[PDB]
Amino acid sequence: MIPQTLTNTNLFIDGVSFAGDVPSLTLPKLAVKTEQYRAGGMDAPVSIDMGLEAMEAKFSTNGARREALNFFGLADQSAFNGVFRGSFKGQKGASVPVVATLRGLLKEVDPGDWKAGEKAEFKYAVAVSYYKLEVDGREVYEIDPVNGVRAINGVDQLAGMRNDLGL
Amino acid sequence: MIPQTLTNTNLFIDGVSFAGDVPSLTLPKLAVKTEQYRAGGMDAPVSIDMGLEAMEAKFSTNGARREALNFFGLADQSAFNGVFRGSFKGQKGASVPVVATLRGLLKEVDPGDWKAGEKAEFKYAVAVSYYKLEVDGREVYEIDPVNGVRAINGVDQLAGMRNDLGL
Amino acid sequence: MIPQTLTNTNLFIDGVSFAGDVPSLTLPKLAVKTEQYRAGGMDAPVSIDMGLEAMEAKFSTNGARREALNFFGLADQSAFNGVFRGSFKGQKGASVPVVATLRGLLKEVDPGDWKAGEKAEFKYAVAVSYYKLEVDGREVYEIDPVNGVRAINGVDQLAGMRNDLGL
Amino acid sequence: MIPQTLTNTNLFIDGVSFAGDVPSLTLPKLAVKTEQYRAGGMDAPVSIDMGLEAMEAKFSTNGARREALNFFGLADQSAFNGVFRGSFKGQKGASVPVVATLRGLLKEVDPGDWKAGEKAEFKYAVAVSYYKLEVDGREVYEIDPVNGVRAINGVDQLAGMRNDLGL
Amino acid sequence: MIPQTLTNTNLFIDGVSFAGDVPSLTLPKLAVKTEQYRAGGMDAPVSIDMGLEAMEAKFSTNGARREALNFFGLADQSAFNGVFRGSFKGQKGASVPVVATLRGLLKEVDPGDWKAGEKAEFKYAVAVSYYKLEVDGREVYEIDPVNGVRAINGVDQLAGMRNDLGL
Amino acid sequence: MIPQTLTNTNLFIDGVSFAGDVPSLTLPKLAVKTEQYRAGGMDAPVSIDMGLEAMEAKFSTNGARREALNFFGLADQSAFNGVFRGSFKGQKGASVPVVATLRGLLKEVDPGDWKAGEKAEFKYAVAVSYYKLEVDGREVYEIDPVNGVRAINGVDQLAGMRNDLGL
Amino acid sequence: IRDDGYRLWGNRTLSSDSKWAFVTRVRTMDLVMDAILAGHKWAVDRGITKTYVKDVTEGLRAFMRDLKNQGAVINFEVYADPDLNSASQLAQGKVYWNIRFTDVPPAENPNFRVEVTDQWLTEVLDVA
Amino acid sequence: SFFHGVTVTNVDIGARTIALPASSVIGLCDVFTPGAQASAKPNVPVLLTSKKDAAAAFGIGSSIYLACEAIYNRAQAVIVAVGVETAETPEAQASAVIGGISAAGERTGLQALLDGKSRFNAQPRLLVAPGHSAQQAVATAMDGLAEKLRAIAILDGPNSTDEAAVAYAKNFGSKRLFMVDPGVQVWDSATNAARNAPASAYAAGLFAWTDAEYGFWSSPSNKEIKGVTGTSRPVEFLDGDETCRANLLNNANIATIIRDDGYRLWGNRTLSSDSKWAFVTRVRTMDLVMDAILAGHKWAVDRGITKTYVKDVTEGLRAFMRDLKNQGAVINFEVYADPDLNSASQLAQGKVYWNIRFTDVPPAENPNFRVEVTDQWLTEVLDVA
Repeated sequence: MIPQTLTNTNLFIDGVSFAGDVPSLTLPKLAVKTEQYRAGGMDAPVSIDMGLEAMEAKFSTNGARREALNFFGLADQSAFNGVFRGSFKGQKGASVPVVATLRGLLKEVDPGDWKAGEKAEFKYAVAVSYYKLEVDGREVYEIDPVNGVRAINGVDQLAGMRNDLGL
Repeated sequence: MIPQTLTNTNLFIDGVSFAGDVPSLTLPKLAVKTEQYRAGGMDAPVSIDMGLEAMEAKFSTNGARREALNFFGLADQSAFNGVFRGSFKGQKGASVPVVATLRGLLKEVDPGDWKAGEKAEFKYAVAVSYYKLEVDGREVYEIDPVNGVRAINGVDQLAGMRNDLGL
Repeated sequence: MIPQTLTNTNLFIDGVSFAGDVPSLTLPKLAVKTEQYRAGGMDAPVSIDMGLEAMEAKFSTNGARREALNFFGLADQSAFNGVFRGSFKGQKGASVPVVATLRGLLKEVDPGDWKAGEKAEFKYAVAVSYYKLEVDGREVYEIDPVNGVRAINGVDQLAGMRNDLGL
Repeated sequence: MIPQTLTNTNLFIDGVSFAGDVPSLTLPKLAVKTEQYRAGGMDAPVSIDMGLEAMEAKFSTNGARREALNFFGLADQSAFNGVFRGSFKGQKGASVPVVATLRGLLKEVDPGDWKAGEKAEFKYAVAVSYYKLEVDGREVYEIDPVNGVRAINGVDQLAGMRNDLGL
Repeated sequence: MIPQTLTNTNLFIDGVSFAGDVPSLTLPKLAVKTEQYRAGGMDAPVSIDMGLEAMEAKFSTNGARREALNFFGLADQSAFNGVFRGSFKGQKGASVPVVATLRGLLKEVDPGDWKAGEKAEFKYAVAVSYYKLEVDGREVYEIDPVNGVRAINGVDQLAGMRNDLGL
Repeated sequence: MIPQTLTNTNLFIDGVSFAGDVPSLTLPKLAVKTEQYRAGGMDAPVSIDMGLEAMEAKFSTNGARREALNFFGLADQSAFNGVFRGSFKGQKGASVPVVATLRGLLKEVDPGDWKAGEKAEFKYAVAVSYYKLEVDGREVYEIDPVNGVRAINGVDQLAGMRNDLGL
Repeated sequence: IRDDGYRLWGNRTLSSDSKWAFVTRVRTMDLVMDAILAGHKWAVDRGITKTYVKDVTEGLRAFMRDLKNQGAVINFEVYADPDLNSASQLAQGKVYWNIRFTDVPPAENPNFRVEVTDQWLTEVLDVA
Repeated sequence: SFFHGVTVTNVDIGARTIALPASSVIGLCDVFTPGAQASAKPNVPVLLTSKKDAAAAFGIGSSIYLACEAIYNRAQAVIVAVGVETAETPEAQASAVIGGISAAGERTGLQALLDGKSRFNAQPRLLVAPGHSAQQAVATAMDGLAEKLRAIAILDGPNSTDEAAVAYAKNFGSKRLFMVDPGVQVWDSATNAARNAPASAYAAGLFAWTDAEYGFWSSPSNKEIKGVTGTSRPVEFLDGDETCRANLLNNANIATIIRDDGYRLWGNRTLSSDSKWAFVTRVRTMDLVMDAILAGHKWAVDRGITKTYVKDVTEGLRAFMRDLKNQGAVINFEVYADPDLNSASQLAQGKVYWNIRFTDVPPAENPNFRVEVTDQWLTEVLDVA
């Protein structure tokens, strides 16, 4: 392979670009909910899946930025839309985009300490109700809890439970 | 956008200015009270809102400052009024004010360690019973728990529950 | 065998899907009515069967859900129909459906405590007048008290008493 | 469906609003009085209905609140009127009201333990003599024991027994 | 002695192995039916035996497992056969098998609560009509209520009552 | 002995080589599940074994690397195969390979903070369902929980419990 | 049809095309778009940036999975038209999208194939 | 036109025939008449999943459909069926069931079952020619095609005596052959009497049913043939070192049908002259351990040889072989790359070798009860004691 690393990030909240004031992004940690399964005739657990964990995407701005402050605590959950973008560089110069469109509830706004000479950072966190990760313009993840979809290469892994539940 | 950052803070307790002795401010962390909601026909939680969390604004002085010491522990809760102000600078020189009028109970006074050569810092914390955040002179937040109001762009998000409860 | 566990549930009341708001299901506990039988020439009881116990299936919703509230206390007992579905996962990925069509009287509606920030859960319970459990689309149980049928693999165990009673 | 959950409650006793001091409500548990019916030619009981159970609605205040203390133990039973209200939120922001007008006898006042630093909670309980549950402004339940009415969708289920008894 | 402890369990229902999905076993509690016997010339009871108590062996699976579901409630009582096996380890590494062949009526199937992310456990219970416990391949217990046999080291303790009753 | 130390690592996920972008590997921590055993006639516990703990192997990439992102959260658990390789150097120049083929469920994908100038590291973690460690091309460990195998020098330690359970 | 004039009965519209036979097909296609349009009124202003065409698709897919959720459609498909999004079209303000979906079919004709047998004439009505 | 509302229709349909859905595929070849409602060209294989799909492609009065009804009463199996047209003389009929490449370039008869995969993704693991495998020429074309297609051909003898079955079973010493001699006597609804049936299709429906519930390593040798009312000859399973008819035919490597109005297929020896390949358990397990190994390692024919190509196949082969030890197909396999024959001159040609030794589960062919009547417990009871 080629040594490849992120060099640049961007954020689109509602189509508006945050191309001056987002120092840090955080994509949601996709964790499956394992239960360590030890049963008869075996000495070690085996970790069956039980569904996904709850996803939170957090991000920080350090200006005022009403274009992200006005999405806190709306009555409409899953109305914060948002696109986390990253450019992964690579040694040969072939920049690969990593774009994570996501949707949910902006669940906490954390204006930190305001010291005078120190940079003040508004920390936000969203409660992700839809998540699609595209790498090099190709769908890697697509997670929609309601309308239960877990696509991993465009392949919906929950077609098994969908016919079982009659969904 | 323009790279924008806080450069200066100020504090008004009861109209009196603390323009010499407040090294740090902290606006209240607005967190919505999410419950991770996993139910039938879905593999991941979805985080319904359950109302806001409790708001605390904390701030520190490091002189004596009876004009903030005399508001601790009054019989009248929500009698500590207070205005947290910030000036966010911006690269082009357009300073944007961030002013957070708030009201509540000054709930702890924390005089720290008093070493001789070291700066001694009185840490305070208020229990916020009313909170309005204005950015560039425009109402972003307005949270009043009693008389249940949660305005996010001047738009009261709790008009739905207000007619349901007959408030 | 393969380590196999439920991952997802669903509920159909009258064909309507509860695919957003059923956090817990409970299939009816099939208990046979044993009497501990100690008699002549023996030191220990032996537990003859005396028929089945009464079956209750209970389930909870935590929204309003008139589509289940409107089946309480009808004059027509055994008019609550209902399908409890489950998807049992398995380690190799072969999801096995467990579907329990059942019919009876919705006998109690239990709206619990209504605290403000806390999730409110309507607990229901039905009095099961017909019960068929299919596992992997194959009939395991079929219990119909009136028209006395107790099928265990498609094999009606009560054909013995049916000819004795002239049913 | 949409994931829907209560977020807020309210209480009206005699038109007066308890919009500051009711931490918990409890609607009456509607249970039908089943008798497990096992008879000839059948192996399992079938649970015929025998009427409704006795309804109690309980609620707590934790201030003094003479506007609910003055309804205990009156000579006029069924003189405590009262409206339990709830706002069920929903993910898309469509708040659905659940309003339960009820009438009966305030049958116990339970001032709990009074410790100094601990919140003191007056627990009340009413003996419900009339109960109407409206969900989204639509009549779900209407139970009036005297003048025997059990309406489940506006449909009086006791019209059968009413003509039989000549009521 | 050597510190010795169970490390592993297994279950055979009808020769089929449950070597993936039995998290818990329970051998039947062998209790003798004592009556506290206080009589003339004595200050304390003395607990004469009156025979054995009723034996129940219970076990749980947490997959679907029709190979144990299809033995509930058959017309043939004492047709559930079953072998509970355990491996007791020991500090020096000498694993001692504890194998309990048993026979009876599978008297209750208890599918518990079905929450989505939570492991769902089918709890079963059998009504033991024959029980033989072998430890290190040597008969410890052998209890057959009909054909009254209570062997404790291969020694039938009920040879006394067998000749008295003419069995 | 000779002073010997790792100098280089490699990773094969599904035969594809990650020879440019895996900065850190972590083999699963093999811990036996001890219970501290204190009993009669002894002053100190003695720690009997109760089987192995649950194994997790974690590893990080810091490019995009769909060839590891596409194995998260599949329906097929134990479908992530993977080979962790290490080269332990030694002072005299005799490089000893340490190769750990393993198999399981890729249970969490943790894209960390995305700051602009900072290297962004995708942290992964697998839930190990099979583990074989070869050192100098010789089998040290072989752990397969289902089909209970714990080989320590090619010697299966669980042959004792295998005959006891009839596996 | 019944019971002192009780129930409206047909569901075919007056169309000469079997693709548009049911009013379910005509009403769903008509009111999938009226929910799509009233909900994307921001796409007639908001001058074309780079991610204009991407923010409409993810907006169109989001207001279309709300329709698959409540049962209006079954497994939609929304994508920007790759062959007709020129830059000569984009200077005129035109930009195209493709919003394929499948409508739910009405249960127009349930068919009962009923038979009277003498199969269970021995299984009961006998000494057995 | 159409209809709106609910129709009711009085229509006779005959008493549904629920069976476990099986994954095994069956190659079938028998006679039918190409007519109007029979929507099948003669020497063209068609994939079948239903009795309706068998009676829509072939006639309901055909001999294909009677063979397909014989399978669908026991398993809901996939059947690649080739409807060979009828002919006058049995020399020309056996020549048409065998078939060949005698077309322009097409494959006819049994040879069209080699086209079962790549036409339908169903490579037939069971080969049956009901009523035609009694001829020695067809049963050799069954043999050589079961060797190619890696299947078990299910033969049948004639309607005649036991000695005509034994002398016909001495014509074959082949591993892939499984003779079931006594025909099935099945009750015909039309004539209201018991029609004969050649019993090869009833074996193949049970052979594929055993793969569903019990797995392919289990023997079909005591399972229940459904939809049958008796055999053509009464077959006699008795004991005592006797000339039992069930024991005479098993020692000629023929399976029979033994009890209860023709209830259970009985033998489990194949027609092999080698005691290493005596049981069909041995032949079917080795055949379908590899079909799970191959279909599952299709990535090893592309994927040009890197350094860890040979290591990633072994750990892939061991992983798809501990899944077989888990469910009980084998017991303690052994997979390793062949150290003596993996040259680099072989590797330039793309050849690379592996060794996949395993042990099959033995069938409980002969349980032996050594029963004795004693007077030992004549004093322990029946006494004052």
